[PDB]
Amino acid sequence: QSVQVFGRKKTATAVAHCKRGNGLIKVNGRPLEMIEPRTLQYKLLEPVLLLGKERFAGVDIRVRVKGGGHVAQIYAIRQSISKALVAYYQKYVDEASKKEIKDILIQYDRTLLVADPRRCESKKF
Amino acid sequence: GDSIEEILADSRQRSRAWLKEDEPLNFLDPKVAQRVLATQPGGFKVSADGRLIIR
Amino acid sequence: PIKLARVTKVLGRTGSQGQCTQVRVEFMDDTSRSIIRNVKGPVREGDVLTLLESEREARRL
Amino acid sequence: PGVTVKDVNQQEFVRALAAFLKKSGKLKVPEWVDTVKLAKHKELAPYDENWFYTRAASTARHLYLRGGAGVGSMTKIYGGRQRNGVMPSHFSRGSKSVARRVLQALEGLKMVEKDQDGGRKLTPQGQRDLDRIAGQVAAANKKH
Amino acid sequence: PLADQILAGNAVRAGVREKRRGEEY
Amino acid sequence: DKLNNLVLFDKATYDKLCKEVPNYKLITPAVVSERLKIRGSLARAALQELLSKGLIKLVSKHRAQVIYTRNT
Amino acid sequence: DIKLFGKWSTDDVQINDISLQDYIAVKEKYAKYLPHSAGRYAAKRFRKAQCPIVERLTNSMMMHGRNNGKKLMTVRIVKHAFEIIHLLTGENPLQVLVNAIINSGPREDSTRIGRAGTVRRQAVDVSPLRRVNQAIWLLCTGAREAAFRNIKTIAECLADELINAAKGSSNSYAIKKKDELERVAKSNR
Amino acid sequence: LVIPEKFQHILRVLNTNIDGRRKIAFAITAIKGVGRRYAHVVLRKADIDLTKRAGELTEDEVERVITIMQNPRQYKIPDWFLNRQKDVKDGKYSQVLANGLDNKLREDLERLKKIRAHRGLRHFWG
RNA sequence: UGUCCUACGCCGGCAGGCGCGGGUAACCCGUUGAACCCCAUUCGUGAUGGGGAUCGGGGAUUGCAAUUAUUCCCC
Repeated sequence: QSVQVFGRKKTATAVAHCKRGNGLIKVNGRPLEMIEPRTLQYKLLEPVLLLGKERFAGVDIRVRVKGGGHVAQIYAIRQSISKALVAYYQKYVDEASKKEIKDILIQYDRTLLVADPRRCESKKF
Repeated sequence: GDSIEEILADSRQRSRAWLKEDEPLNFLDPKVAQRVLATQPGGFKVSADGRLIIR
Repeated sequence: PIKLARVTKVLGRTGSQGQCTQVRVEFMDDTSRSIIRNVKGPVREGDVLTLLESEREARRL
Repeated sequence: PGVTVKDVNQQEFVRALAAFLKKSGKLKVPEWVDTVKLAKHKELAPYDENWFYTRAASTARHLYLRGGAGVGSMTKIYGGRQRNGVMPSHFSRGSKSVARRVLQALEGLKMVEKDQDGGRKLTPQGQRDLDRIAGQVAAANKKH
Repeated sequence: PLADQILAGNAVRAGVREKRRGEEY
Repeated sequence: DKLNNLVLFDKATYDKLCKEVPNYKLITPAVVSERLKIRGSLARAALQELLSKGLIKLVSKHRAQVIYTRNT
Repeated sequence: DIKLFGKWSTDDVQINDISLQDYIAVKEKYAKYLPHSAGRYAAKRFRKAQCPIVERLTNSMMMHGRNNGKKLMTVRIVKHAFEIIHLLTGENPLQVLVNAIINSGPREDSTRIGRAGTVRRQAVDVSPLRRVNQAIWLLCTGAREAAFRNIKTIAECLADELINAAKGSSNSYAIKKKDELERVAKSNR
Repeated sequence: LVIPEKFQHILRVLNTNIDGRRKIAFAITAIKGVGRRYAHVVLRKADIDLTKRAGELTEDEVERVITIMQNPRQYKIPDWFLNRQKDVKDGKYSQVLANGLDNKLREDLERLKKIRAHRGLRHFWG
């Protein structure tokens, strides 16, 4: 049993797969702490630090990203990690846990669950 | 073909899909085919009596 | 002496290019004095203003 | 349970892999190593005198990730920005002979062989070598 | 009225001007 | 006017570094060179000497900015 | 506790000015880890008042053309600026920053009007939002024109600008530019 | 480190002054005929540590720099890397530095003037 | 994007040569390995390792033909 979600930015699309495990997070086969722009390391670690290391201990997430850029991928990774957990706690944990996760995760930053509807504007003759 | 909108009508391209984003989307849900789509989402004169005027 | 004032309502924008707005203020030490002032920049109700001299009422057409 | 290439810092891994290749002494270093720019868009020659080993190490690491890469593919990896004088800049490839002579040099180390469907890949003995060195990378960094 | 005319000439007109400038699927 | 910053330590200023620089509350290549009037190439090369001798704590290492501090 | 950069706490920051409470937004709800958020803080009037005060600092150092776009470099600078401010002074670099915004705000300004040739000035008061918009601008142009051609790194020009402004010293670009704006406004009542 | 007791502030090389404060890879570029690219391979063939300034090089290693850059071909400096290739008069490969650069340039000017080519006439008139 | 886009092998330091394949194309180029960006090194306020014009010598390619430098590369 597992849950398959997505999160997006301008063009950087992510897909996340979460199932039972011991608490490892991988992106494109690499750990969460080896993703290349180390200045924005906290944006990758925000859903882990807001919720706690204990809350992620029952789930293993593997994330794949394609497209966009260096910071557009980080904003899509952090979205689909948090969105994978709120979907996993809904279907296989009681809704009281899912409501309190979705509560504190929106009051921090609204882009962890609801995507940013901003895309490049076209040009016409 | 028989709904009210379809009958009262004033009369590459097929691979396009619209994801919808609520509860977060799960691709491994058995009812996920509901949340993907295949197409686009989303005059006469009146008398003083109120009767229509047709010509 | 420096004086602080809280605005009450925005009367409208004045100036030739509309670079100022005219706002009615009320004080903090005593809520009786209500003078009229001109300010530049974005102003809304409830803003607190620092008035260098609280003697003259501003005026423009 | 064993660590792999992807689980460690790629910058620390190249410094460890090039230090491994230099200590072996079996790489075939060409004679014009001290007198060439390794791209047509460079202003100068490499600052490091032992630039051939770090180029050799970065060749093996890139072949581990996405195999089947030829000379033309590796000049595209190592290309950069060519500032064309007063004209706007463009993207230019690397130098093909430096990329080729590395792949010949890795073949003499018995680390790289040709691929039947394209360019070059890693030897089964080659991948045994790189995954071992990632062990010393994580032991001296993540365990300190 | 005189007082209406004076107060209109002392305050600033404001109000009406509409400036026209500027996901589920 | 024009700067004639020294490229190598003379005897007078080398002593001035080894008894005064480890008590500034801030040690940086750029703040050393403004007051000791030396080039920035040696201003950072003098500090890795002091770091190896253990006279200075390191705060941050970066390719753009390096920040140093007193011991106590 | 949600800390800036993992090591700066927003709990102890006390804003001394009554007028600027609503607009200097660094307290328990606006405490973020990083000054990068990509938030839509300019789609509505007074939306940017709720933007955190350090993110407004990094957006204003992305200035003069060659640096337009590079925000990962400016958050690098404000990270190094706070680690220098802790070194020189010894207290919270957020406390030094909010003292700088208060002391660098012009409390009274002047406007230029003229009917035909005769261009004269009238002194008007400054809204509490523009007291912050002018304060961030003066500190960022203070540090930019401070170095620009010497060996001083911008990380330690920006630290030496924020420290001087919080002290109220006349060595600041911001304090010297604020006072001449005050001096013109006094002469033009 | 400190100034050595035999440090040179100004070095006299090929009848020009070479500044001793500048690094050896780029102080050599003060003489004409060598650049950032030629002087790097010359110091590589001489096996001289490039971290050294131009001032603390002793009389031993400064003279083998000269016999390398005046005579490059016997130290495997390749034929394409030299500025003076096949001459018009005596076709051979060389690297002209101090006054040979100005004399060869002057000679290439008056050769085009004497034959009255277009390129030589427009140099004269311009 | 295209029957002109190119993969791969060999040679040269680079421009560039020789050979052999894929693709009328969500099929090959192409998991379009783009540049700023990110991390380390050297430089240290100096018309400087900023800036590249204008020049000298040589090499290569397309063209009936390169002179008044077609274009590209090296010093």
